[PDB]
Amino acid sequence: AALKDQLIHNLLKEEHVPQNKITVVGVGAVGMACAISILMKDLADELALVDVMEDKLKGEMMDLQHGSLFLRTPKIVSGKDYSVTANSKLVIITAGARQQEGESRLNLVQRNVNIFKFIIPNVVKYSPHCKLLVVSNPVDILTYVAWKISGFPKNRVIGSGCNLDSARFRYLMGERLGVHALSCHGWILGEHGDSSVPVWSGMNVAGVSLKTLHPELGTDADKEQWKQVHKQVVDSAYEVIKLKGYTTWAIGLSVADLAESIMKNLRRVHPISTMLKGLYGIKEDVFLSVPCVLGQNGISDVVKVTLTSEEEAHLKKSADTLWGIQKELQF
Amino acid sequence: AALKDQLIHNLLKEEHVPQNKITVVGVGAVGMACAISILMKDLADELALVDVMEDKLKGEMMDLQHGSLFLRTPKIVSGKDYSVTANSKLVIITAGARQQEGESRLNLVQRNVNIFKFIIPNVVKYSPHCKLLVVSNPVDILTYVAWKISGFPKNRVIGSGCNLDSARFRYLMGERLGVHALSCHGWILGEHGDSSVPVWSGMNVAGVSLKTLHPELGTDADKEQWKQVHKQVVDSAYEVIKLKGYTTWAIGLSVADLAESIMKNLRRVHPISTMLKGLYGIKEDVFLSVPCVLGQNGISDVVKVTLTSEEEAHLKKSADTLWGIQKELQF
Amino acid sequence: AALKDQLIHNLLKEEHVPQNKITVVGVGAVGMACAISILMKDLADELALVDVMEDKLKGEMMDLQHGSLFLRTPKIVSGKDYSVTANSKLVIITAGARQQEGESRLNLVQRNVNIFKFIIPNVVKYSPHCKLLVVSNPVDILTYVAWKISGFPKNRVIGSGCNLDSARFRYLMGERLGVHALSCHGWILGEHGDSSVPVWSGMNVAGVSLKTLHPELGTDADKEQWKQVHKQVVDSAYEVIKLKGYTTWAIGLSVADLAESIMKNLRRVHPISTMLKGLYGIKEDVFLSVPCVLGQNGISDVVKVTLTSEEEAHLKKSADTLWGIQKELQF
Amino acid sequence: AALKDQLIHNLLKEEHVPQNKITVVGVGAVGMACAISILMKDLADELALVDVMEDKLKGEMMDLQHGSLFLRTPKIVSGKDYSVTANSKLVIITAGARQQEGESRLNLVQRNVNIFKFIIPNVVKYSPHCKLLVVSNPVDILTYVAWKISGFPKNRVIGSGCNLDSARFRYLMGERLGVHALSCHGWILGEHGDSSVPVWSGMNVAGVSLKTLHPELGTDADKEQWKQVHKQVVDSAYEVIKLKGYTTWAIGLSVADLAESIMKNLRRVHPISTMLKGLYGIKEDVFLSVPCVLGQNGISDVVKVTLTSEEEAHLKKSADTLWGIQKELQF
Ligand SMILES: NC(=O)C1=CN([C@@H]2O[C@H](COP(=O)(O)OP(=O)(O)OC[C@H]3O[C@@H](n4cnc5c(N)ncnc54)[C@H](O)[C@@H]3O)[C@@H](O)[C@H]2O)C=CC1
Ligand SMILES: NC(=O)C1=CN([C@@H]2O[C@H](COP(=O)(O)OP(=O)(O)OC[C@H]3O[C@@H](n4cnc5c(N)ncnc54)[C@H](O)[C@@H]3O)[C@@H](O)[C@H]2O)C=CC1
Ligand SMILES: NC(=O)C1=CN([C@@H]2O[C@H](COP(=O)(O)OP(=O)(O)OC[C@H]3O[C@@H](n4cnc5c(N)ncnc54)[C@H](O)[C@@H]3O)[C@@H](O)[C@H]2O)C=CC1
Ligand SMILES: NC(=O)C1=CN([C@@H]2O[C@H](COP(=O)(O)OP(=O)(O)OC[C@H]3O[C@@H](n4cnc5c(N)ncnc54)[C@H](O)[C@@H]3O)[C@@H](O)[C@H]2O)C=CC1
Repeated sequence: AALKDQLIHNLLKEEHVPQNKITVVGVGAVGMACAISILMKDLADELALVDVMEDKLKGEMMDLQHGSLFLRTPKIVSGKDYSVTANSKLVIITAGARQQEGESRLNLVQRNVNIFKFIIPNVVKYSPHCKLLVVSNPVDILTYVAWKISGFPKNRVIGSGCNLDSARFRYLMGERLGVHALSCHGWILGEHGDSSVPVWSGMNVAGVSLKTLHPELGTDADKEQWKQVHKQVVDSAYEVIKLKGYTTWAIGLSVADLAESIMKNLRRVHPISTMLKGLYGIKEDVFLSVPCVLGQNGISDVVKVTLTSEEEAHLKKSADTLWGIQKELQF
Repeated sequence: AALKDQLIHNLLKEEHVPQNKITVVGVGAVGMACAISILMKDLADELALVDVMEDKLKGEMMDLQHGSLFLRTPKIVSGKDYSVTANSKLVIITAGARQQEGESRLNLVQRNVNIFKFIIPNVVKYSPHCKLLVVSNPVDILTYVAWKISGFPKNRVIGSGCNLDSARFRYLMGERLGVHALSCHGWILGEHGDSSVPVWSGMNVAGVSLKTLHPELGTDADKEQWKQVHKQVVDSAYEVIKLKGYTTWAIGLSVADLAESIMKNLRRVHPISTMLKGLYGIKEDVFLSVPCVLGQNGISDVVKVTLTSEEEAHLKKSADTLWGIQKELQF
Repeated sequence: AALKDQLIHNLLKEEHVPQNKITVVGVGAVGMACAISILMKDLADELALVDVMEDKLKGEMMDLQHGSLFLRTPKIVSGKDYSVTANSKLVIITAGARQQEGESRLNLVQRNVNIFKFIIPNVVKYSPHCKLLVVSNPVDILTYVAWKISGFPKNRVIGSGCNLDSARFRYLMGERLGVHALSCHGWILGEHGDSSVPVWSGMNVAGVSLKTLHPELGTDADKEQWKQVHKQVVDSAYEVIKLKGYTTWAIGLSVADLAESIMKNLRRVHPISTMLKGLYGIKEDVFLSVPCVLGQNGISDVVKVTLTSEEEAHLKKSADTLWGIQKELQF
Repeated sequence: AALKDQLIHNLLKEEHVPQNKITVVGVGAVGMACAISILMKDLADELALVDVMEDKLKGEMMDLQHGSLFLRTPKIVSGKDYSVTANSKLVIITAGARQQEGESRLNLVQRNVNIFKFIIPNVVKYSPHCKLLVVSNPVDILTYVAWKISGFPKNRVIGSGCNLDSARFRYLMGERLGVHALSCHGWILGEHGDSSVPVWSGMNVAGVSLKTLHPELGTDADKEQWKQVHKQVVDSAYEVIKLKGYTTWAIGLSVADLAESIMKNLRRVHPISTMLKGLYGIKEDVFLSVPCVLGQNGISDVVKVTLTSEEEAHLKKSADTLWGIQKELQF
């Protein structure tokens, strides 16, 4: 007898199961950039959002909601309570402290391990079967922390790790060479940030090995100084942060990418972080970035890059370093 | 080892159960345009094809698989045997006889009624929970035939109905008004074909009603002959068939559109073909195009349109053509 | 024998003129949301950003470039100098004066006037053939200021206007109705903000007027009370500002939809802000929101809606006050 | 009194020269597949079709137009007369003689030479400033012919080449490895068809060279017989034509991708067919596939792959044949 009723004759009794649901935890700069790129790539049929800052949270949800006319994600929901979160296929954690200008990512660790103690039990409790994508820094360490607190088998705990570093290196390499990044190939592995490993042997355009063409590639004999390029990758979070206070867009895009392979079962290979005890020389429970095949069940295989001898020693030190820190943590 | 086994180290016992599968039954002109459109709107993580022509079936599948670098649908499969169809969310039927130049859609009924006797029982054996979308002609009778045989509740059996009629209309309108079809509104309802009803009362640009502006919209004594725009719509199939032999591009797009609403659960309203017994002054169980809310459980609500005496008149006549041709059926 | 030349043989000397370039002026939350939305829709082959805050603007530029791999817009540039802006088809202004509390809303305007008296001449100098889209508030006055300063003909100076109020209206409408905003229609015309006009007669789903079904619509004694909806719509950004301190996402999505019409030449109707002396019984040089055909040459036609005469008055009385302000400005 | 003028107030008139136009010459299976793929990737604001069969042509145009509601290319036109082609940025040539009953090769080549002596002058006469993409077979010779009849600079005359060959190879590479083709790289170079060169040295996943991991790769004595894979790629059309009667989909998807790099100015590397006298030791006016930087001005740069003595041998040889057939053509 309502207006609505004179107009829509109903015929089917309404229950709901979201069929392709993503959750972003943390709606700060990174969480919101991840949100917008997911919405614009149509990866979900439900997006849920949680954060402890209630007003910001509800303010961001409405901003996004008022743009539904222009999206094809028919449902956007939010809450402090994880129930809004239930049955997500994918949950992205972007919650936590971030670097002040000058600050290392490692100084972040104690603050964000506490945050994780609280979040991860609540996520795995409403979405027992999700894939977890970890973005908060220091990301390898925090990926491990998510792994341990949750109980999940390890194909299902994923860290973004060097996906960003690698995307920045390919951006700088095309810019040097004058070719789109889509066409410059090249892998940054190991730890996100200070001590990632640039794998010079597999850099190429059109299958054309750059280091075979130019044997000094990335040493100190290099007159054309391709170390400065990795160095520029290393130093970019600091340079962006110093300029605009934080980084948001590049990681949002890079995270939407990772979700795409998850939601569409693509099986593309990404430099992401995973639990690699048993491989690359490593015996501790550490997360580092290595090329991983990513699809609807998380990481199911790992490509076995052929590393030089120092390159495997770079990796082993990071494994040593990460574990010394982890030894000390408490769950 | 194998090359593969030296390159990729496996971590996760593969075990594939499909998440967003679409199946297309009939790989003729319409089936294949649906396939390329669905593939290009990224709506499936898996596409299955069936047909009775083995060679044809497998050359179409191979041809699709080869453009696969430029797609984001990781698995394309086909088979004469319907087990390649198992667990599809949406099965689309585009199998059977089409019109020769000059020929009525309803003249194809008998040949295709028989084809559906073979086809439908096989679909619902492999995909018992699926939504069926019928494209084959006469699409309204065949929708009813798919529903009786299959035994599915009515929400789950959808005729592409007047979705294409409405979209030709909007196109011819915008052409006359100088404005994109996206911005010209107006509905064709009833039978997909000779007895579709133009709802002149609801045509508009921007909320401004066209028959109010110009009262002889839709009668024969109108100086600028707007009635030949619905003349043009019904004659559409017969003109294009006469020129290129069949129609393909427009149905595929139209079909991928409805496919989009279903897989993403948009809940848009389309003029599609549903069992409207009990609604719209109609007491027999026939299918015909009416505005329908379309989501992941199929059709859930119908919009009640205010039709005149005449508009309301044609429908039950549209509705009885199809009637008289229906309970007279051996299946 | 540097490395770029060892690998790549150059066959052509590159006098790059960009073909579908877009500029965004101001890189605050709003402008950086038009930017990422434009970038995600593959509308431009080059994106220029300008702003007087140098570091912020450089940091936002690199944050975007860093995500190049994931975008299809090969060149992003930035500077204080509008020469980076050269050759744009479309220029989007989101810049304006920090807000001056307890101060007349005519010092305020006249201050923006002062920003525009620098901005507008520079944009038009480097992009003579471009199209300006004004978003900065107060949008109708400032659109007027840009028309004045630039000297452009009126079809090429567009205010974002009620574009977003109406997306908001259709969101809240669908929500009350249980249907995608894509399928609800409804127009909010006039002055962006407190003084806008919900056109009740044009509100429909599937061509069925809601005013006619339930003819008390939008009334005070409309027990079923849809002025709520319109009030929500005007209260809309105070509430969001109150919660997150600004609004961005929905304006960026909204502006990116206008950009798409203009860039692809669609000729869809949007409720935007155009100079409409001569129409709607407005005799002053005033920008009001009306339904406009928008395409590659700006706004080329206007849809003449039939207003109730109280609707008319709101509009006339709007122009009266806008003009009372514009007339006191020094230019 | 006209309905159009009671509704729309016109604000400006008819300086209409399209900005991002594309023409497809030839509306057989391939022509139409390039057309649908271009339409669904939104790369043009106008699409024109040409062909000598007038009915088919008209009829395909119309089929497409009825699809407008679901597309965003507001304008589709067609005719036997090349004036509909005026102002194209890209012209795509898919027309040619139907092959015959094993007549000579001169004899196949020259009969398209004769079709091209009509088609090319007409295209350039109306779009003097365009890029030409030739897709017709034999493609490397018919690209030369097109370059020759047209007088264009060689950056602006491009052949399809081994683009689809490489695509098919990566697909098959991917099927063996369990990874999406997007993540498998390898390059088929030289002359299209059986004389093509699979460049074994640069095949890889995540930068790890298959060659170094697997020594006997692309050798006959190869236990795994990866060589049989380049065999499949070169046999692929014979086998697809043998099954379904012709090939369409994969080729049109692959041409739409070249189109995008051209229209969006991406400067990605594709293996396409180019005039390379002066590179790879080539001697005569001849077209061979080579990795090529593709943008808004055609091919501007070329990648120098390090080929084996034997591999240069295959390329230099093709160059000799190409030239032997060419030096006798009649123009
Ligand atoms: N892995 C990578 O490549 C990158 C990582 N990051 C990291 O992302 C993390 C977040 O960064 P931003 O968004 O820039 O900072 P931000 O400060 O804007 O947002 C942090 C958000 O998380 C929220 N939060 C804090 N405790 C919470 C809890 N218990 N539950 C829910 N929400 C909580 C805060 O309320 C705030 O809204 C930082 O750790 C930053 O280091 C940033 C960029 C790149
Ligand atoms: N609803 C609509 O608005 C439209 C409907 N159509 C209809 O679509 C139908 C298909 O037409 P086209 O695609 O042009 O025909 P087509 O003849 O090119 O292809 C039809 C395919 O049906 C297959 N087929 C026949 N029996 C089969 C079975 N038991 N299982 C699997 N496949 C079987 C054939 O082998 C053939 O490949 C026709 O009835 C035509 O009228 C066409 C355009 C629009
Ligand atoms: N009409 C609409 O729907 C809406 C309009 N807006 C308008 O958009 C504008 C942007 O809002 P926010 O981005 O939230 O503000 P914001 O203050 O964070 O940044 C505005 C940007 O303009 C820059 N700017 C100031 N003067 C400039 C100059 N002379 N040249 C170049 N850049 C200059 C500032 O430095 C600042 O980065 C506001 O004026 C607001 O009124 C905002 C929301 C909605
Ligand atoms: N090399 C490559 O990478 C590939 C090339 N191709 C080529 O593309 C075409 C594929 O064949 P189909 O799609 O079956 O097309 P088709 O050759 O069967 O039809 C194209 C149209 O050209 C028309 N035509 C003939 N002369 C004309 C003229 N003077 N002006 C305008 N139109 C004219 C014909 O009437 C015909 O419909 C073939 O010629 C083939 O060589 C096809 C696949 C791959």
